Amino acid sequence: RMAQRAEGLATVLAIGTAVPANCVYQATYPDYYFRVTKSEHLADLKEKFQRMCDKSMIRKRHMHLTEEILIKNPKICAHMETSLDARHAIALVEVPKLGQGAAEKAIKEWGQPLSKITHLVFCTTSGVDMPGADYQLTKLLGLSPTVKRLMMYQQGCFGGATVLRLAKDIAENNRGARVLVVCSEITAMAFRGPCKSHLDSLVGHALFGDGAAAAIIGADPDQLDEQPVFQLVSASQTILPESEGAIDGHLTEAGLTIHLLKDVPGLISENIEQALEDAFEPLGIHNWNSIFWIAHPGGPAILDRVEDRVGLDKKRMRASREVLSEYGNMSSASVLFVLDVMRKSSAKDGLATTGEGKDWGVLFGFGPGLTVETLVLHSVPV
Amino acid sequence: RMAQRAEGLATVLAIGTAVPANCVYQATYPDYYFRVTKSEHLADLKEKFQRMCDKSMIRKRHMHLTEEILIKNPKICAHMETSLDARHAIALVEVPKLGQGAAEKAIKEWGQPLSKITHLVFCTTSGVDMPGADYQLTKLLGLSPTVKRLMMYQQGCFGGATVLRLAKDIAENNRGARVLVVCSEITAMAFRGPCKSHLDSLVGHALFGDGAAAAIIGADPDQLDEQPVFQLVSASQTILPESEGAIDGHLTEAGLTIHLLKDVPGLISENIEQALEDAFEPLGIHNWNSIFWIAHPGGPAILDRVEDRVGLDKKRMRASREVLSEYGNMSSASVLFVLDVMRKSSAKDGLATTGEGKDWGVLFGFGPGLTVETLVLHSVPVP
Ligand SMILES: CC(C)(COP(=O)(O)OP(=O)(O)OC[C@H]1O[C@@H](n2cnc3c(N)ncnc32)[C@H](O)[C@@H]1OP(=O)(O)O)[C@@H](O)C(=O)NCCC(=O)NCCS
Ligand SMILES: CC(C)(COP(=O)(O)OP(=O)(O)OC[C@H]1O[C@@H](n2cnc3c(N)ncnc32)[C@H](O)[C@@H]1OP(=O)(O)O)[C@@H](O)C(=O)NCCC(=O)NCCS
Ligand SMILES: O=C1C[C@@H](c2ccc(O)c(O)c2)Oc2cc(O)cc(O)c21
Ligand SMILES: O=C1C[C@@H](c2ccc(O)c(O)c2)Oc2cc(O)cc(O)c21
Repeated sequence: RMAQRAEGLATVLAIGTAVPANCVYQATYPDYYFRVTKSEHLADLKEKFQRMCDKSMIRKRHMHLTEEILIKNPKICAHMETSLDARHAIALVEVPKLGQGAAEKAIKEWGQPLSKITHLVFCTTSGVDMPGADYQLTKLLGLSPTVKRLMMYQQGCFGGATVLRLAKDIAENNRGARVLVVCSEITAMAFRGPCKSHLDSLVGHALFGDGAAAAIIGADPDQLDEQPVFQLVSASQTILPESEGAIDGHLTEAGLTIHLLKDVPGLISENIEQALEDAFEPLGIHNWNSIFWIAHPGGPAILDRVEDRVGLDKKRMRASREVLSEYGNMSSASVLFVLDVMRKSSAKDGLATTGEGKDWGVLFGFGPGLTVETLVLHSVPV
Repeated sequence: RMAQRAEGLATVLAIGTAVPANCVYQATYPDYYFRVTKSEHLADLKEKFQRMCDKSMIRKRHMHLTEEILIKNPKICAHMETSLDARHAIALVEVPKLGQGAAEKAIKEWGQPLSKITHLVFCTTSGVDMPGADYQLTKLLGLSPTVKRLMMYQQGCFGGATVLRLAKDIAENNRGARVLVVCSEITAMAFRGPCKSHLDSLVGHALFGDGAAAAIIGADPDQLDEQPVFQLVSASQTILPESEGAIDGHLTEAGLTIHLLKDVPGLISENIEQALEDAFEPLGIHNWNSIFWIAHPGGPAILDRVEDRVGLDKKRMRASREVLSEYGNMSSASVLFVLDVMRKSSAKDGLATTGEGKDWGVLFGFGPGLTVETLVLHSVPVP
């Protein structure tokens, strides 16, 4: 046992990302969306959608779904028609394929042979199948058949935090263990026509985009061969009081359907300081401007209300807001995009650490429950 | 870090199980199945199904699905009609509820307060939802809102092995950590009428039953308060060569569909010796009759072919075959039923350990990939 376990902290050794090539600009999206769903006669609905897109703080999203795919699948353009099989035909292929894109880039940065990967954690909100996307990606990359797999299906936007909590325990309990984590999301599971009865669906079509992110996680990194980017210090999870039904996601005959309440920004902002204190008081840290921030960019209102309630300088949420701006909400993938933006912008602006010159960092995932996942991170020098 | 980690091996401290009260005897099942699915005109198919049930070595299965629910959901009795929403309406409620049945029993055996549960791992092959069955069970039991949850959806028959591998890393890496693992399966997601084009579906309807199992796992058990049942020593996983497509499961508009190939018993039995060697060589163990066996009772053919290829005395597979006989194939839940049957029958037969008087044990999960999961277990003494 004592020799079978690793000594040091789980560490991010590499981060890769990938998006579908197809790029849709938010400025023109209300016109595109109402046109391709043949709903331009719903003028009030379109005006309401225009206001959502205008306040979204999203410049662009990447989307596998094109007009050509939508023309060949009219049932996906309707609001609530039988479409799961046509959606699965796309997503069961594209999720592992996008995850392969991200995984290759993480593996290239890491630079070790594929044989060294002992574990794979695959996380999606975008379809389910047996064998899983974990199997499909093992085959796509040529991992060892003895790779130990965890397939995290139907996770939602805290899935990015969940895979790091998982990778943490695996890497730290297994000497030599190197964990590939991959989060991959394709909105083709959820894309539908607008309807006046489901205004929360409209909000989802303003925010959700496609992407995948991959990291290599290991404890006791090699001095010459491996380059630490972040350390994973602790992982917590909580269900917020009075939050029942705030975020529901159903996999139906009509595909993936979302049920968002307007209260979500309020519920998270009202509970975030208790989450900070439970994570940081044991480390004697109390100044929320003295830590770097990896906040799941769920939407501008979440970031705004957390920033306001906690008292953050605008710089703290910059990396989260860049991911929201450049990619939208990519569910489980987003927080790894934020981590990657933060370490790259920190090096480019010649700061002292991978976390904007600070030592300690917080990573937040938010999703159904309502669930808040809190990870304490530690930066490494540049 | 050296402070936040536990010292000893992840240990099973309690096991509870639960099944739907509705009990379907296999002897009469061909008549029930062909009748409730209004398929009595398919005489050849029914004769083939009669032979499958007769060779199944299953005496009974528990099924949430009753005739009354089938009459109110005709689309589920068809082979391949749009039915996912009706299936989900049953399974998204009954999976957590059956898991709560098993979890309550494990928690009663354990005897510690619910507040001591730090982590929950929920596994199913029976429907998906957000929030998950993990959330629903947290609510049903009244676990702490700070419980750290892993929701293992669409896992298949190796899920029972997977949750123990997960609990092992969590319990050993987190001082004080007590992990509730729950596997819960409801065949309402998969139940359908027979079709001459899908004979593997027929095999499923002969073997799969409903059930849930729960265990409490922790490292460094408390000397006065907690009594170990098994230790989790190692966990391995492999994709068998030349096995692509052997076991597929699709969640469709028509519910969960299975795609089994006849080679499955062959593929597993041909690779099991290498899996035993990879797990036990490092411990210097070579005699497969000197260890206790927790084999996923996927079907009589898998147990028969492994027993023959490995050279096992009939005694080794007794606990696996009892679970098959008394419950059928309960997917991810089955191996925990087998662990529970082994420790209970070992105490009843006044044997020296929880593993039929042996010290070392092997637990196998099998499922899509084709994936074989191999855990080394260690028994504990029995007074
Ligand atoms: C939608 C959003 C991007 C812009 O809205 P905003 O900054 O609050 O500005 P407004 O109040 O002008 O809202 C614009 C429109 O969206 C509507 N809206 C916002 N959230 C909504 C919700 N959950 N359900 C329904 N409508 C909603 C408003 O009613 C308004 O419609 P109207 O102008 O026709 O009355 C912002 O509300 C947001 O960040 N919310 C989503 C956060 C969230 O729930 N994330 C989920 C992660 S799973
Ligand atoms: C189903 C089972 C109980 C039948 O008993 P058996 O000893 O194989 O007996 P038989 O070979 O006579 O099988 C009975 C019938 O089932 C058919 N059958 C068996 N496996 C089949 C499969 N995978 N697909 C289609 N038909 C199958 C046989 O061809 C035969 O049809 P017939 O009687 O008209 O000739 C047995 O095959 C079994 O245990 N299967 C292994 C379990 C499995 O593959 N899945 C595990 C769950 S993941
Ligand atoms: O309902 C959903 C949609 C889902 C999603 C799917 C595919 C994507 O590419 C994507 O960006 C998002 O995201 C969700 C995330 C949640 O936290 C809750 C949900 O209900 C949903
Ligand atoms: O397709 C399936 C069915 C599934 C199952 C669901 C619900 C139950 O109660 C149950 O006992 C089984 O079991 C499977 C197990 C597998 O390993 C693969 C599958 O495709 C399936």
